[PDB]
Amino acid sequence: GNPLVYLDVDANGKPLGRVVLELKADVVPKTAENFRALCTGEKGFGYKGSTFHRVIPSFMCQAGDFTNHNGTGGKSIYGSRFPDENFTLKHVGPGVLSMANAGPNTNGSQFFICTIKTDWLDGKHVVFGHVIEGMDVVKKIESFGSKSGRTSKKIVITDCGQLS
Ligand SMILES: Nc1ccc(S(=O)(=O)NC(=O)c2ccccc2)cc1
Ligand SMILES: Nc1ccc(S(=O)(=O)NC(=O)c2ccccc2)cc1
Repeated sequence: GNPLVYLDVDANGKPLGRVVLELKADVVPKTAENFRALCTGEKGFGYKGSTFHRVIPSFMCQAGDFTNHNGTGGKSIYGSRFPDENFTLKHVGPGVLSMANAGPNTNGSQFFICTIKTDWLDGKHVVFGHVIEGMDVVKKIESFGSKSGRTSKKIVITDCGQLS
């Protein structure tokens, strides 16, 4: 079946717990596979040790820039960027996992977890999964954001990987 992966998250060195994500490989196999491999680190790089660098309350929590840690970087397992696979899954509500980008066909490694329905992103960001467990952790992360996106605590993915 579809992969289950996890992110274990600290805030200022205090563990918040685990976010478990189901990746919709049946709908977006290429996008799901990229994220899965970045969680395991099996290509020699990935999310372990990186941060949630931009968090906006009542919107989303963004992470995945494991090279520049500021929204400019990241890379996929395929190359620096890869195309939008499809827009079949929609930004339906809290817990949606979707690709951050810099316009059409600029997927790398950055992603966001929604804390609300974000319908205006439909057709612009590739949705590829959703939170299975740990929305409480996501709400903690969200609470350390601000309108500007600046975080008020250092939010670190201390560990990540694949469960099944
Ligand atoms: N990942 C991601 C996707 C889209 C955008 S955005 O279009 O530049 N800003 C908002 O969508 C928004 C909505 C509510 C409050 C603040 C910002 C930003 C990050
Ligand atoms: N790096 C990067 C990240 C996101 C984007 S975007 O979402 O396609 N456009 C804007 O964010 C934006 C905001 C205000 C004015 C003009 C554009 C583009 C590049």
